[PDB]
Amino acid sequence: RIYKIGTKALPCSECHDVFDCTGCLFEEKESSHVIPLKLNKPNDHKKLQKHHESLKLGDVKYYVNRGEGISGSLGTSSGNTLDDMDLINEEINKKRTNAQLDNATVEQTKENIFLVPLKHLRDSQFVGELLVGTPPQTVYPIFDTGSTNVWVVTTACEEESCKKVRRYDPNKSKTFRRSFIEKNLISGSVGTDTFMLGKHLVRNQTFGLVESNIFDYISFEGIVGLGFPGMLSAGNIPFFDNLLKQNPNVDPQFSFYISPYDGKSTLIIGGISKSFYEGDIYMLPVLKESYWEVKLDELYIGKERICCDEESYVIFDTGTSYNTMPSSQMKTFLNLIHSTACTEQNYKDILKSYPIIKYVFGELIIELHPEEYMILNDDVCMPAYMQIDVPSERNHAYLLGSLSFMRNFFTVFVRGTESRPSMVGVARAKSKN
Amino acid sequence: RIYKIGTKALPCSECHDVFDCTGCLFEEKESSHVIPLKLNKPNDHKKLQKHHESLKLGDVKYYVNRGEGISGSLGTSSGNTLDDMDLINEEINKKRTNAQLDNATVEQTKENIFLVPLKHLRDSQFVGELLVGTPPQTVYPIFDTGSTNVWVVTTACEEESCKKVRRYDPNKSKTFRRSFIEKNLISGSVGTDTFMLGKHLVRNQTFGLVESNIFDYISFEGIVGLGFPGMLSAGNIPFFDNLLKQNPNVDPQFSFYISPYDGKSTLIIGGISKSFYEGDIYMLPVLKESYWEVKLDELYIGKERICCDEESYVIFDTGTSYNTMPSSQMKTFLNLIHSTACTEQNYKDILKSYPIIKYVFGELIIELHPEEYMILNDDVCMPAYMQIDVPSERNHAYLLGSLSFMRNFFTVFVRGTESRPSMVGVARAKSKN
Ligand SMILES: *[C@@H]1O[C@H](CO)[C@@H](O)[C@H](O)[C@H]1NC(C)=O
Ligand SMILES: *[C@@H]1O[C@H](CO)[C@@H](O)[C@H](O)[C@H]1NC(C)=O
Repeated sequence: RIYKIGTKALPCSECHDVFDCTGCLFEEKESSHVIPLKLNKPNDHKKLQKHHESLKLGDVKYYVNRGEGISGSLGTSSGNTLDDMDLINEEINKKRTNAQLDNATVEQTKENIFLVPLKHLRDSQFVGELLVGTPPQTVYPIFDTGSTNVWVVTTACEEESCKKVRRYDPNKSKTFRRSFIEKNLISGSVGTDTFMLGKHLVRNQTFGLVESNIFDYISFEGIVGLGFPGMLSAGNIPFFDNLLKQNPNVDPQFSFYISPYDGKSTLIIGGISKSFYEGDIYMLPVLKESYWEVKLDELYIGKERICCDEESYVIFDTGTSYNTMPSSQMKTFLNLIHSTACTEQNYKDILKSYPIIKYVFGELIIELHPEEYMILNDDVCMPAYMQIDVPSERNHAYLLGSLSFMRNFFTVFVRGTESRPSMVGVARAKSKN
Repeated sequence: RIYKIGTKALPCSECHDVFDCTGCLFEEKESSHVIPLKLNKPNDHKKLQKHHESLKLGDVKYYVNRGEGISGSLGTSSGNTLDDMDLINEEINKKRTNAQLDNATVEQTKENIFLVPLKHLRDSQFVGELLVGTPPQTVYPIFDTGSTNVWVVTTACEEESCKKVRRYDPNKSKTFRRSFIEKNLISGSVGTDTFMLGKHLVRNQTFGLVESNIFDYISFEGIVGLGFPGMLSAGNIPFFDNLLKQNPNVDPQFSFYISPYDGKSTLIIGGISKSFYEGDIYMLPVLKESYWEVKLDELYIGKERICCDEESYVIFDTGTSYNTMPSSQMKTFLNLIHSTACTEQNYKDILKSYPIIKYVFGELIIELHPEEYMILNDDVCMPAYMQIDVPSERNHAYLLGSLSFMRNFFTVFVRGTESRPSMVGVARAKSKN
C-alpha cells in the first residue's frame, strides 16, 4: 500500500519548497516509448536460502562499497558473488573453526566478526532489447538505476569450433571505434558506437566492453546505467543523458513496470502509462544524486520500530532482485520473519499472521504486506531480503529491488532540471485481475 | 502449565532406571514442619528495566561464575551488583565512547564486547525466621537452594549512639564459639552455634559471619544454603544435612510455596502440603549435584525454538527473583517479548498476544503463559527475565527464580539417598480463588 498521512496530498506544482514536500502528486505524462522487458535466461533462490542460514550465528556480515561494483554499482574488488554461497560458507566455517582453535567495573573484550565482501549485486531477471552498431546487433542488458556507465559483454569468436550462438562482436559494426585508455581493466576496454533503444537513436555513446566462454563468470549480457552523471562516469556522457541531448522532445524521466508472471514488464522512456498503476504517483526527493537515494525516516516490522536512530537512506536499484537491510536490522528481521513451508495454494493462509513492513518517508508511507515480500522456492516460503551493509559512508543504506518492491509498486525516476529536483515516484502497481 | 507428553505419567516407584524417567509422579508426604516466609524489608523493578535497555545495542553481556558468589552462590569478586545499574550504565557508556574514539575471500575482524561481572544474584524478597544461639536471637535469612553455607549478618553495636534496632550479636549467645580460620575474609569470620528452624533444633552448626552500618552494602539478613555438600562447604556440615543428622525422623526433602499477595508463602521441611498445589508433582532428575541443576532439552518462545543445540541446564535457585537466559537467547527473547504499558486492569487484554514460554525436559513440559512471566512496574508491564551468562563451564545455564517460576509452580527438592537420586519436583501452584 502507499498513502500520505496528514494533509491530503497535492500536486507537486503546488509546493512551497520543492525539496521538502515529500508525498506530493506527480503530473502524469503518457509516453509511447515503451521497451518490453523479458526474463533473462535461472530464477534459483537456493542462494538466498543459504545466505539467510549463514547469518544464524550472528557473527557474519555481508558488505559492499559505494561505486566499486561493475559500472559504478555497489560492490568490491573481491571475487565473491552471491552465486558462490557454498564456497563462501566453506570459507566461513574454516575461518571460525581455526579461531576457536587458535566505582563500577566493566571489562572490554573482542569478539570475532567475519565479513564477506560481495563483488557486485547485479542480478535482476528482467532485460531489454538494445541494438548496437551498424548493421545492428541485439543485446539484452539490464537497465540499472544502480549503475552509471554502459557495459556490454563481448562474445566475439571467429574460430570454426566456436558455438553458434547470438554473439556481440564490436568489430562487426561499421561505426564502432575503440577508445584510448591508460587503465588496465576477463578483460575490459572502452569504445564508442551508435545505439538504438526502442525508437530512439543514440550516437557517439561511450561504453565499456568485457571479453574473456565468458558467461561462466558473468550473469548478464550488459548493463545500461541509469544513474547520474558524476565522477563515476568520468566525462563520458551516460546513456540517458546522451539520449536526451540527441532527442530533445523527450522529458527527462523513465518508468518501470515489473509483471513477472504476465510477460507484460516494461520500461517507459520520457513518461509513464496510466494502465500500469492504481491511484496516484507519490514523489520522494532524491537527497544524494548518485544512486537514486532517498532519506528514510523510520522502518517498522509490525509494531516494532527498527529504524532510524541514525542517518538512513533507501536506494532504488532496478538492477538487483532483493531488498536489503543493514546487519543490525536483519538480526531483528530474521527473528520476526521466518521461512516456512508454503506449497502454492496454502500460501495466503500461512502468511495471514506475518507482519506488515512499513517504510516511512516524511508523511509518505509505503507498506509491504507479507504476500508482497515473500517468495516461493520449491515448497518453501522465504523473505526476499538480503543483509547488506554499505560501510562506505557513516550512514546506512537500504535497497529496494525488482523481485519485491518493483513487482508491487510502479516506479518513476524523474531527473531534476532547471525547474525541478530529482525525484522518485511510486504508485501501487496495476492489480493483476 | 505442567504435563507429560507420551505415555501417561506413573509413580516414580514404577521406574526402571531411576536416573532416566523424567516426569514420573512423586509420592506425596504431608509434613507439619512449616516455616512461614514473609516479604523482606523494597520491590523496586526499575533496576531490571535499566538492565534490559542496557542490552539494546547488542554488545553488553552480564556474567557470573559458578561458586564465586557469597555462600558458594553464582557470582564474581567484582563489586557490581544489580542495584548498581546507573554506575554500570555510566561505565558502559564511558568505555564505548572511548573505543569508538581510540577461492572464497572472508575477512576476520574484531568487535568490542563489554562484560559486566555481577558480584552475586541473591535478591529474593522472601525470608524466614531463624533462631540463633542461647538465649535465641531472631534473624530472617533467605532460604537458598542456590547457596551451600550459612551466613548471617552481624550488627553488634555496644556504643550508646547506635540505633535501637533488632541486631544479631553473636557474643550475646551463651553457646557461640568462634572458629580458627587461616583465610582473610566489610569482613568475614566463621563460628559455630545452635540454631532453631521451626520446631527443629540444629546444634554445632558452622556458619560465616559478616560484620562492617552494614545494610548499605548487603540486602539480606542472612543466607541458609540448601545446596549440596561438597568442596564449596569444606568439611562443614551444611545446615540441611545437619538438621537431618540430628532429627532422624525427617525425610530428606523440602518444599516451597510462594504466594506474594496472600502472605501465605511457606517453606516445608521433610515433606509437602497438599493444599499448595493442583494436580501431580512431576519429577526431574538432578544431573549435577551442586546447584539444583537439571538437564534442559529444548526451550520455545511460542513457535520459535531457541534451545538447545548445545549442552544446557536449568538451575532452580530459590534465592534469586528473576529467571535468566544466556546472552544469545535473550537477543531473540527481547525481540519477541516487549515491555509495554499495562495499568493494572488492562493487563489481561494487553498480554493476550504474548507468546508461551515452553521448557522441555524429556517428555516433561513446563509452560509459562504471559501473565506468569510478566510483572508490573509503575504503569508498565515487563518480562521478569535477566540476561546472565555462566561462563565457568562450557555448558549454558538457565535460572528459574522466585518472582516468576516459584510464584506459579510449587517446588519440591528431594535429596538423593541410598534408594533414590536427587530430584526436583514441580506442580501447578494452588490457584488463588
Ligand atoms: C561525443 O561524446 C563526448 C562525450 O564523451 C563529447 O564530449 C563529444 O563532443 C561528442 N562528439 C561528437 C562528435 O558528438
Ligand atoms: C560438629 O560438626 C563438625 C562438622 O563441621 C563435625 O565434624 C563434628 O564432629 C561435630 N562435633 C560435635 C561435638 O557434634
